[PDB]
Amino acid sequence: HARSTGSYSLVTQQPLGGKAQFGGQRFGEMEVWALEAYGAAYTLQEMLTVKSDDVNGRTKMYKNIVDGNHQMEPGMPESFNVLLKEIRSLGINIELEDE
Amino acid sequence: MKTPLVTREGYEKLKQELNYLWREERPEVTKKVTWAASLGDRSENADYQYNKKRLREIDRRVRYLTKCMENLKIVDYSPQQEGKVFFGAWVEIENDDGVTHRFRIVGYDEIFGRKDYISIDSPMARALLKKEVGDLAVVNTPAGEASWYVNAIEYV
Amino acid sequence: EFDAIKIALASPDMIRSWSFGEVKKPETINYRTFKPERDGLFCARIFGPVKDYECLCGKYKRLKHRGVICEKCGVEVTQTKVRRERMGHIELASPTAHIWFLKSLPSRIGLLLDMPLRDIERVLYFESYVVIEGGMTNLERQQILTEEQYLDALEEFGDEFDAKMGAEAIQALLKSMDLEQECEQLREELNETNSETKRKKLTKRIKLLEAFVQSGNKPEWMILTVLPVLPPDLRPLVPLDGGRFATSDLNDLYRRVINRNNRLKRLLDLAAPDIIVRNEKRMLQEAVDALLDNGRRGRAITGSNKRPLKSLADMIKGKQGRFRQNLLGKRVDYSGRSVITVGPYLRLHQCGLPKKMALELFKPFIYGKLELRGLATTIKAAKKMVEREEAVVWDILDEVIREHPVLLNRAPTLHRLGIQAFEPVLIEGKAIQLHPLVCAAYNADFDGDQMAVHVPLTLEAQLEARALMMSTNNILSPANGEPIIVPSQDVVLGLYYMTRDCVNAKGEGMVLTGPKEAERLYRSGLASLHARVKVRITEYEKDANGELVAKTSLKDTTVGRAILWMIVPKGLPYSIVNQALGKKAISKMLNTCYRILGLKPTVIFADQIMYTGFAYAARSGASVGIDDMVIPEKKHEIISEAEAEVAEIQEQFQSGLVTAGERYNKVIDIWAAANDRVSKAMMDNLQTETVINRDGQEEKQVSFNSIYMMADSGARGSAAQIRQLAGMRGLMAKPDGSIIETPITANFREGLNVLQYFISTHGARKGLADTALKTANSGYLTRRLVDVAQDLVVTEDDCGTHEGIMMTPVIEGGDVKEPLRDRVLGRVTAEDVLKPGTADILVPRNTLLHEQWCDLLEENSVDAVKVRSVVSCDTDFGVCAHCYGRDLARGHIINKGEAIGVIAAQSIGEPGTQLTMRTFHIGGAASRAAAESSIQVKNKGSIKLSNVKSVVNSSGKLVITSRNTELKLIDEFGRTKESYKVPYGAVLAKGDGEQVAGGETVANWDPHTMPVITEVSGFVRFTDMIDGQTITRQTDELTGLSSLVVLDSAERTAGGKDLRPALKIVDAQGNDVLIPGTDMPAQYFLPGKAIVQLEDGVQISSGDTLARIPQESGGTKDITGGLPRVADLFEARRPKEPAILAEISGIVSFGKETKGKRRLVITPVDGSDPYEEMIPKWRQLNVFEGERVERGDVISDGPEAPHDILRLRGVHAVTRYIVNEVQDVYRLQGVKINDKHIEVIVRQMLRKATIVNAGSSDFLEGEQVEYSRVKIANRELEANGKVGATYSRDLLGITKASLATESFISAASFQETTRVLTEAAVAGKRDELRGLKENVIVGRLIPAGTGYAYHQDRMRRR
Amino acid sequence: ARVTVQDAVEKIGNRFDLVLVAARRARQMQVGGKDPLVPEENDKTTVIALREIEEGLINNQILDVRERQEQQE
DNA sequence: AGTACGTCCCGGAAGAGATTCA
DNA sequence: TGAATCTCTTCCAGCACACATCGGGACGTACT
RNA sequence: GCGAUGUGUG
Ligand SMILES: [Mg+2]
Ligand SMILES: [Zn+2]
Ligand SMILES: [Zn+2]
Repeated sequence: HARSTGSYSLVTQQPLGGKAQFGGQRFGEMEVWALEAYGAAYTLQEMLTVKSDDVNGRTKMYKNIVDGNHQMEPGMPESFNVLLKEIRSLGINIELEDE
Repeated sequence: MKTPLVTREGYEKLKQELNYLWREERPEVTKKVTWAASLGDRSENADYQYNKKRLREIDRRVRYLTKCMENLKIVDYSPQQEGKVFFGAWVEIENDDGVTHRFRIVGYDEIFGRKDYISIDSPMARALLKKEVGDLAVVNTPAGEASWYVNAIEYV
Repeated sequence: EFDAIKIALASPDMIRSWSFGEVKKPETINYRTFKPERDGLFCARIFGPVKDYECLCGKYKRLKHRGVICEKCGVEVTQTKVRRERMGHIELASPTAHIWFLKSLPSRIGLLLDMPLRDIERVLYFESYVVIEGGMTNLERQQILTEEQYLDALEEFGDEFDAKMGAEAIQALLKSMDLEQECEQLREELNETNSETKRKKLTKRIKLLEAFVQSGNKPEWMILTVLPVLPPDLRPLVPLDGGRFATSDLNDLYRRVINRNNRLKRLLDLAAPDIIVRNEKRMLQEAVDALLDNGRRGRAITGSNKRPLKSLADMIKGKQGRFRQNLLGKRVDYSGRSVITVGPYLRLHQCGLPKKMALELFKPFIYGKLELRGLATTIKAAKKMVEREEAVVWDILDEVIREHPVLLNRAPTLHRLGIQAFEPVLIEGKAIQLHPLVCAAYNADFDGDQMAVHVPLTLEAQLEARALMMSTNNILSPANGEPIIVPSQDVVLGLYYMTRDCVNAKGEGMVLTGPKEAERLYRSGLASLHARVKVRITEYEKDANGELVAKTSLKDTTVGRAILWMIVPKGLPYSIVNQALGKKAISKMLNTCYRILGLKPTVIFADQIMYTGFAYAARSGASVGIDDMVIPEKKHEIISEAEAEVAEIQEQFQSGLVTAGERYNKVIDIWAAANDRVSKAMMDNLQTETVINRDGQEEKQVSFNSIYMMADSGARGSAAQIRQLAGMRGLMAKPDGSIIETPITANFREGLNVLQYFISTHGARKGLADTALKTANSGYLTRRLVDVAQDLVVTEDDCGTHEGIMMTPVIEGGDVKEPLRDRVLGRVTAEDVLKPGTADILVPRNTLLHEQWCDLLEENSVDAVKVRSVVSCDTDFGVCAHCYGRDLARGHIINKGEAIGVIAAQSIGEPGTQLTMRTFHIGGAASRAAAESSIQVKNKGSIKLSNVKSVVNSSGKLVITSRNTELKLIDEFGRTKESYKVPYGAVLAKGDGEQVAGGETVANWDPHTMPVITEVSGFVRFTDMIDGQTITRQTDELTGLSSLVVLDSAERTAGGKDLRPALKIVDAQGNDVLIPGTDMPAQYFLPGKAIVQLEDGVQISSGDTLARIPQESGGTKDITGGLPRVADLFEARRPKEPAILAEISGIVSFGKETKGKRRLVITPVDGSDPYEEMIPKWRQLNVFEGERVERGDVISDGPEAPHDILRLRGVHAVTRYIVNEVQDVYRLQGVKINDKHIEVIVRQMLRKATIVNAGSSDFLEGEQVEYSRVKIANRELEANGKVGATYSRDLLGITKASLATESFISAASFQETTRVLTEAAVAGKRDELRGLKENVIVGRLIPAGTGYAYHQDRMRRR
Repeated sequence: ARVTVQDAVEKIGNRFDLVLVAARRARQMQVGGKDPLVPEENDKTTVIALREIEEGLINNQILDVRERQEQQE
């Protein structure tokens, strides 16, 4: 079973799990470890940012593909954004900063 | 259920086996299992199984003999106090039927066909403990009781 | 876009600034329509729309009208994203304790307030009262009281009194507390007081406070006043298929909270009575508590039927919180998975891929090339095109695939290999074809394993794969130097059969010019495959400086062997394959091939190996038949003889000659001997039975019985397995770890009788079950290790230092265990190694050590080498290159940034599975007992004696009277290799200056007795002995003798209990024997509880042992073994009964022998000696009063405490200890693991430190902070005139060094959440990224590799 | 047409600068026109670039040189 | 008649007792 | 008096699948 | 279009 681009979960804008649900695989924590072990970086950055989290960037990616412009623009992981709002729901403030 | 009495030669032999194993056979099997596990890495691989099993056995025995070397108490006494047959004695005993039987008495961790293969914690021994050239020794085997006559006491 | 993430507490006003309104109605939705209820959890006019750019009232369905809010329903209009970004709040009509701050152990609130958590609770849940500035009363401020107490107080003080109960109370408390008088008073208390636990508690408190003040926070903020609410989307009401909704727990929780708050509101305005309002507030606090962390306070509240509903805490922490569930890993588009197969026709730089599967994968790329060639205007049309699956599609698909690597993964992604890459070739069927070699790298048989595929979408990543993930570029595991392209069972069986002489076969001993024509013969069949033969061959040796000289000659070899030779690349020497090509053989074969001709030829050679292998293997047809396992004729005979022996021993037992114990033992030993005899018999009759004529008469030779072939090959199985097929299968062990007294008579060829098989059953099930629990614990270990190193990358090129550790090869006296070569290889010089010829530069000081320099060392036989190690590089926030040494898999030096951390982690991890579960660790105990009995010198050398005051025995040997003797081993140069202790009066088998070889014994003694050795010769009297009173006569049955036991004070008779018996050697008639040189006779006063054998009137020689002292001993290290032992090492668990060592160096002395831990005083040669130490007298000792010992030297005996090791000996010492212990384990199981990895682990194992003196610093003294920070600080500070600081590195177990790391989000994402997040939140611990896990979370690049280039450029820019 | 990267590393020690260099060159030869410097083989930009590299005539130096030059132009 | 709609809900390890050599 | 040595009790126990079921009841009514 | 528990696969 395979998946290119299908549904997306609702809480976290992430792909779904399983075949019956027309979802994709799971790149696992240990695999993150692995790619880290290889100097391969762009791989993992792409494979955490585009392939999963940003809706915005995901669309950008798909379009740029259809025009062959093998490229990406990271933006930010919407899931992490969710983490932020969640902890913020807890009695804790957390913010980003300037640069 | 145990007695730490040891004969000098047996203690020597214990050290001997200890070195033989932890210095020669362990490293051999070590190299062996290494080459066998040069990314073979299979639980089903009964080569690896048996090799590690030899490892387990040799380890059990080395720990046993280690604790022994620790606890065991040597008494390598001369032939000086004689007559009594307390320990470390070449002894012959005879039966009504004339069952000659000769042996020296040594420590539990020396029971082999090598030199002398009669325990000290054995019931026979317990009877033989303190007797003389002409006593009537008796024991009670799980088959019942029996008796013998002393016929010889010798030392070294 | 941004940088370092900041974290802090929550000010109520900050919350208000967050929200966009306040819910008021607990109702969820309409569920009559589906419109959300007004001003509720989902309310638009608080939160926002449902569908993009659509009002609720239905006013403006038009982008043109954006921005403006409604007036009918009054709602803003935007993208629905806002429906996620916004957040909501609640004005709780009563304050509320934040349960995190309330219950973490320690309670931040508590410590801030100095109050038992139990009573603070009793406050919160309203069963008590607490004072608030009572005034001129008989009461204390912090004081608390009960109902009747409170009432009597009220009547004792009507108005001027002041106390309350509950939230408001705690709030007023904190607001009242000033945070500067606290600093003053408590620093004063630490200055004044002395008690240790007081010091520790107070210092935790002062840390809390000073940090809190350093932040801009306000404690009362710890109490919630306006509890925010999660945005609605993230708690979505899932519309199930039906008229219901499987509500998320968050919804129900908020609902409860809202009902509670609303009842409370409605009460207060109606002045309802106090009992009611109390119950109200209590339910409220508990509800908020549930909201934050259900299940932490008493009985959790449940949800659907009986299972505790999920909470916000749950949504963060735990295996399935956001961190471990969606950030350190997650699901991913553009992927797939299937089952795998073989397809051996694939140059290993490629792999299979299922056609359907691909076509579905690359659909984007397909659409792309489609409208490039212009076969569909719109994307939709192309979607239809693909679905129809027309012809042109497939061609285009091939086109896009042609050079686009993909990634493969297996499930148990243990180590770096765990993901690799290939170039697909499109195949029919529906499975993944996969090159055979790469299996073992994947630890992946074909038992049905599933593998997954990913596809890099971007160009850079295509390069990534093709550069660092294409199996070509991985012939060596970064773990250790072995190759990883080792062929395996089939192919190797092939080669084996392909090169092995018989004695006589078709084409015997003819002659052949060209291996070509050899293969010609074979295909013709006009000549046997394997046959002795002379042939011409040609070989190429490249001795010239990069140039290949061709020579050629005749060889006595075998036909098929040549036929193989036609595939060897142009390089290697011919003799490589003259032999039989076992597994080990072909291993070395491929490996040398690599190391001598580079890479491309190596890989092409490997694939040619596989091809030709499978080919001739099949062509041979090594089957297996039953007749192919010969039962040894003598087996029946031998086992019958064994039976008779068993009967003999049984007769001995029944005749009472032995007890059941030794009965058991005798039987087992004799069966074992028999087993071995049988094994010898079978192995013989297999390996040799083939005996045939030659054109002469007969001859024996190596066999062709396929099973022995499959073994001696080394394909699978060995002597062991073929044993358990032919001979008995030995003995089996019951769960007791015992071993049954009746072995397996028969084997697998014959049939097992039931009871046997039943036994062997549990025999095997033991381990088959073990493997599960084993896997689990191993994985936990792996994870822990990764999150101690996820933030270490080699960054700068050269620290440029002159430190490091030493290396000596371990030896058992005779042969070496670890060849110094194989321990140093790949690492880099620290100093310059001098020639054995003294004062001569043998090797440069700051240079690599590769194989040729290793060989030079070997030639010169160097004892030890000082060498750099990651343990102590001077790098900041990283590790310098040269300190790390050869990255394995790449002979050259490490590249600038290949993050060693994770690779080291994995490399330690992977063998986890391959350990054993639970036994007793042995390593140090082996040599332990050895050195107890007699000294064992290591190597050849002369003899040197320190503090040698001795005496020659009657035998001429020597025994020592000085209690301070040191044995020095002299080399062939003049220094010393070994400086051994010397037990008192040991039987010296040697003498000073005697030149002795290596590995010999030089002394001897009772390992467990303090001797009473003589000093002179002459007769013996009972001089000073008190007959009967002090001494006792002890007749021992088993020894049939009595003796004189010396009774000590508490044991000897009370009459002369203080009268001390002694012994003095006398002349032939009883006079004094004055010691030669002195004026006093040689009287020796007798310590109590001793044993004396010799009696009065005995002539003795100078140097005879008189009496004996039973020296207690215990080496119960019996909690130690295997995997948990590794755990406890990296954990630094203080072992059960530690062994203590020397605080400082100098002379020692005793003190007041109070019962228990009596005393021990030490004094420097000159320095002040303010130190003493109490030591449990029941514990043994290894020192005497007059001794003068070195600091950090052994005092007690037993396990070696890492902490004190660190604080006494040195960093180098402690890292050496750890590596030796862990290496000892893995060797005891034998898994080569280069030390570098464990080294870097230790480096992280000590990344903190504490202070002794700030000097001119910016640090509180009693304070802990990372080594790196203080080092970089005081570096520049010393660059300026002002004085630096004094520090002390303090080792931490991984499960801690994790926590206290500079960063926090890592910790947050490791092993627990609440502790870390809270401590941060009070710390205001502003946090940079500077770390893998961090950036992984935020998803930007990784400072590891390519990303290391990126971050360098960025940091350079700013 | 390429199976390994060994000579590429031989020409650039980093083995990662390899990567980035290749990538920059590749984005050029896919978007920025600028036809390659070697007979192609229906191979994609990626392989094209690695091949240019092991032809010992493309690196970071040459890149930035030509970028600055064309920018002046 | 009987109800679809109302509310109502084993190991470790570290801390706070707590116990015992003073 | 106070520094050691027990002793309750919070925190974690591998990865990736596949499939399966099941998800409030209760109490009370304005009607249907 | 979520989560629980179970079963099985490696
Ligand atoms: Mg499998
Ligand atoms: Zn409206
Ligand atoms: Zn360094």
